[PDB]
Amino acid sequence: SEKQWERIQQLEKEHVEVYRELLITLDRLYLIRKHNHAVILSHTQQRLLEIRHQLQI
Amino acid sequence: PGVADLLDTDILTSPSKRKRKLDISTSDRSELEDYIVLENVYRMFGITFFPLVDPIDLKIKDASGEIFVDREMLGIRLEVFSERTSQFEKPHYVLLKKRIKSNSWFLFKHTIPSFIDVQGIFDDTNGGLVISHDDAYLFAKRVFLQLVEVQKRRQIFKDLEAKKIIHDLDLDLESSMVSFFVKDIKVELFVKQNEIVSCSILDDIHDFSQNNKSKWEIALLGSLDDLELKLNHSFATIFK
Amino acid sequence: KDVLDVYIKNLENQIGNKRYFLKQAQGAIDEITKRSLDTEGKPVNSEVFTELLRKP
Amino acid sequence: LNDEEPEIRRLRLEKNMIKFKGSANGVMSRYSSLVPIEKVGFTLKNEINSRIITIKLKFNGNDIFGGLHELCDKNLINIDKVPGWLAGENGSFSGTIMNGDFQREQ
Amino acid sequence: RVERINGLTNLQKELVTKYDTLPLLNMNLRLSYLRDHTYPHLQVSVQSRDRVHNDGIEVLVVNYKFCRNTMNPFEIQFKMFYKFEDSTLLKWEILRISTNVRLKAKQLLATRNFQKCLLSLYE
Amino acid sequence: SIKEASEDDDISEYFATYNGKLVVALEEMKLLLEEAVKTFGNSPEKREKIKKILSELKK
Repeated sequence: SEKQWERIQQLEKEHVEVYRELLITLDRLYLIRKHNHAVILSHTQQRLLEIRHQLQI
Repeated sequence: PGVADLLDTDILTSPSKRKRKLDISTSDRSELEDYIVLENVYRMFGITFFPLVDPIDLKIKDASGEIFVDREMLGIRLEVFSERTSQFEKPHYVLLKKRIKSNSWFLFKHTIPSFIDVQGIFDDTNGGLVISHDDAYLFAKRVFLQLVEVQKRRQIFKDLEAKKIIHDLDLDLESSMVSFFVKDIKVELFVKQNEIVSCSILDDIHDFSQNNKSKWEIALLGSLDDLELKLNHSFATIFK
Repeated sequence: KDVLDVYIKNLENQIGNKRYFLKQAQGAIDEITKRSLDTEGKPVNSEVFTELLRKP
Repeated sequence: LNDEEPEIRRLRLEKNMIKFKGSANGVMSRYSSLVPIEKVGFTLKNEINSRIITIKLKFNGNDIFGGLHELCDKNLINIDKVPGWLAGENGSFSGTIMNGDFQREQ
Repeated sequence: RVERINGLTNLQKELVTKYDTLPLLNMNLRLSYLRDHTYPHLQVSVQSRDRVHNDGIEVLVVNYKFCRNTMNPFEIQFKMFYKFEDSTLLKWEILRISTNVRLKAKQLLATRNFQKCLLSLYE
Repeated sequence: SIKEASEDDDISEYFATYNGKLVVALEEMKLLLEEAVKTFGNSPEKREKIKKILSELKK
């Protein structure tokens, strides 16, 4: 019964960080659609969006 | 919601749309299903050929990225059936490799026991080497003959023990040495392949005579299936 | 045993679902590359990102 | 010669597991073979530039085929280019390899 | 990368990803070596495959036709009862025999076995 | 074979009237062929009969 134990913590691993770039990359789509030219943004706006991720988590 | 339109959540909406992203279709599985049942019916014969490839001799031409097999390999699978158990035994595998010089098959690896000389059977082939698939069939057919034959002498002796005609016995792998224990008298038999050639009664009783010993041994001689018929008649004379 | 096992199948159930979401999202930023004539662009408007922060 | 995902790393260990023992689970630590071999002598002959080229390999130890298994685990030697005789075939049979075939040496 | 190979798969993919000695999982290729080479001029047809859920007993009927002689082919129909759970099997009967071989096939029924009847008839 | 096919466990009358069954079948087959030939050439029927005879010779 221990075999599936170490199996799930790595499943806990490759499920959470990839959960994070799904957050950030999808946020680019809603930024990039209204402004096709603008993919760059200042430092504050990038990590003010990260604060939204922090509370959501 | 705006991004939700551009992205496609269709695979979530319909479970049938989730499957191939995760993979065998129901039609393909059903179309494949009859094949496995067909293969089992084909294995009923007992002699089959199956493909094989050596992981080490594989090479790539690098012109198109395809993989070609350097030395072809052919495998033979042998299966036997038992009457009393009504189950298939452990299959025996014989594997053949092709020489690169004179394109002739030679014995590479075999799981046949030691007392069956598959190497000698291979050399009996007319040219001393197998050329076509039909030539290999004769070699495969004959090995299956002894495998059936050696097993054949085993279940018949066990059948007598099951019927409680005789007492406990011990026999070897080839079933040549069989301990015929039925009553106070002890008998040992030297049985040839699917034929009884020699028998030996060891115990001597005071009423038992040497002249009786000679004719009992001759009476016990005969075929293996006819031993049981002669078994009741001979022993009934002792206690009559 | 199975309760842990059935839980295991629900790890990759959404993972396969959302890797497809990720590859769709990754592909979605690739029609926007050819939609835009130039990759470089002017800074995003302040009120635009305000709606982005508004979006939950 | 030029030389990580833990899903790919476990396959790398399993690939060496199959080659030297024949089964992923293994049949009887885990590095020991079914039957230990003490001494093996392999002679390899090949024809290059229309002449015979030979090399002699001598081994010594407790489990030579078991010992060669972990060398693949430590990535010291390549597992793909492992000959059948070196893999563990013909256990305790010291012979000479001629033109891709193994011959008993007496 | 990793690759999950199915029973039905491309031959080139199977050769590329194989690093162990085992029978090939490509089954269309497997039947080619078994039907075209091992037993030429033999036709095997499965009529139906029905399950008995109460006892888990499989019932199977199969027809064998020999194309050794096109002018005089004879067909034999077999019915067998699979245990479907163990390696045993319950019974076996012959549904029909072609009239041109019923006399010779009658002697095979004395053997009362699976492999002996099938192997001899092909031989 | 004959004993299972007899259904009455004695075949003396079968051997006795085997020949009679033959002759009666033959001469009624005579009127059958005569009517068929009178009706038509029966090339297909003749071919079928010849093929049946060939199959009988084969087995």
